[PDB]
Amino acid sequence: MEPLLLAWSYFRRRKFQLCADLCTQMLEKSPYDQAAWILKARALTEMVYIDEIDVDQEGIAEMMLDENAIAQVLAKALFEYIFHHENDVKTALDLAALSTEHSQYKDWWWKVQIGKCYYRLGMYREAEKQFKSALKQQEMVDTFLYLAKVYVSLDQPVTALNLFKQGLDKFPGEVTLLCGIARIYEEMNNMSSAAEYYKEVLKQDNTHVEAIACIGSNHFYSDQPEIALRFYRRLLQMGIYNGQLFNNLGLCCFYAQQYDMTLTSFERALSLAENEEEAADVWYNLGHVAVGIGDTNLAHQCFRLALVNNNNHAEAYNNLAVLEMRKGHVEQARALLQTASSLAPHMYEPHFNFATISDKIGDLQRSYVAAQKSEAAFPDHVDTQHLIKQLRQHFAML
Amino acid sequence: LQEYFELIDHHFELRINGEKLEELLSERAVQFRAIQRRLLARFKDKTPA
Amino acid sequence: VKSMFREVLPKQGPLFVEDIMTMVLCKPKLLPLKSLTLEKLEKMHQAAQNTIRQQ
Repeated sequence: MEPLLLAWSYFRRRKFQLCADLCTQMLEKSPYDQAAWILKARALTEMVYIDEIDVDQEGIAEMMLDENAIAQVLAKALFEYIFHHENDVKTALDLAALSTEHSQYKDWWWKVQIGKCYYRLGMYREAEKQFKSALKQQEMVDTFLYLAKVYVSLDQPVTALNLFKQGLDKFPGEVTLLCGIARIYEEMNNMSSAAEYYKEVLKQDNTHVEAIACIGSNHFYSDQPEIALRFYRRLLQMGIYNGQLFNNLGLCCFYAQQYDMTLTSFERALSLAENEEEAADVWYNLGHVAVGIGDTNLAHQCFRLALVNNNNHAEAYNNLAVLEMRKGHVEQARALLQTASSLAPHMYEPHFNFATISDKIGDLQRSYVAAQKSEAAFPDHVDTQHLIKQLRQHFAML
Repeated sequence: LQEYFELIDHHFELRINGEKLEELLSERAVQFRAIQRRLLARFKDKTPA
Repeated sequence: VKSMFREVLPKQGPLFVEDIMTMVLCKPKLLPLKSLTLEKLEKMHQAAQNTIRQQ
């Protein structure tokens, strides 16, 4: 029959919305057809289907979004599957447990799926005993991304290492394993041993997008702003065309001293920006350009427009009120750093900068608790340790 | 101003009793969130729970 | 006699003689590139507002 074939042939070329209506057009022709019932099911599944976490691949982060280069460096089986886009985990778990007792082996898929249901809720240990048994029978790449996903959320960075060197020698040269191992090294900031693995996901597989930025960002910091451009002009030629990339392409050409593409790339980045909170960050990076040419009147209204397009931009409140202290507005500056700190209770830069305004005045009590948090949020700073010992001589005696 | 000073006190003591009935509910809500997390760590459809 | 072109540069610079305690700025940030799941999940959720804007 031509309707049943055209329904199945629409699923093969994944014309999904043209498939579900034509399949349910066959639904009233029968009391129950098992083939159309699962096809109406499975074409409705793949409309939206995401598996992993929001894995948004940064280039400039260490802890709670901090910057860098001033710190350092049967047929019911798919009927089960309709519950997994609806995320009703417990209801699916009954017929999952019903069917695995119906056939109590030869189903590693049902073994790893029930463990995925347990991780979807929060049953950590019950998942951790579940799909380990499936790995002892079957060699599958996603199961290594299942054992070594729950263990990192269980916070054991050495138990992630053994799986990422076990399956790497049964699936040699595999790509997404070699990206999973260099992603936990950036969590502990082990970039001595992270960026060698990201030189392997670029050795073979020379177009993986999320390991092109995370090398082309770790060269823009630590003073290779020309090599970091080469990783970003190549990422343009794949043809992704975001607004975030014309920001990063604008910054690398300026610091590499290439003054042609340095600023047209920002005007294309001001346009085609999605949210109103997003065009703030392109105005903010434009401010660091404007400090570089020396124009402060220009620079004063670049952070301001970043601030009126988005309040609670904590990196701009600090950055605007260094330009104020250059002019003389002390009480104006000391309130912006006062509210830059309360928006970012990390990120040492307002805390230390409070304790060189409030030290020149003479208030050595608030200028201690200021330069207290500029030690706890970033130790091994130089000019904090030349300031606490400057204050602790005043506190003992004359 | 003397009779005014009586009303500012028992309002403030009612604020003090307002500051006394609040901390007992919070830790028992911390007890209430701990018992939910004890449930969801345990609530599953098999034997040992 | 072709050209002089002698513009003698000083060959010396203003060396520092002490450090000064100064105020430093926040450093410029490179924006992250969102993944193809985050690009899909935002696009789906952005259309989820317009279908509830009419209903």
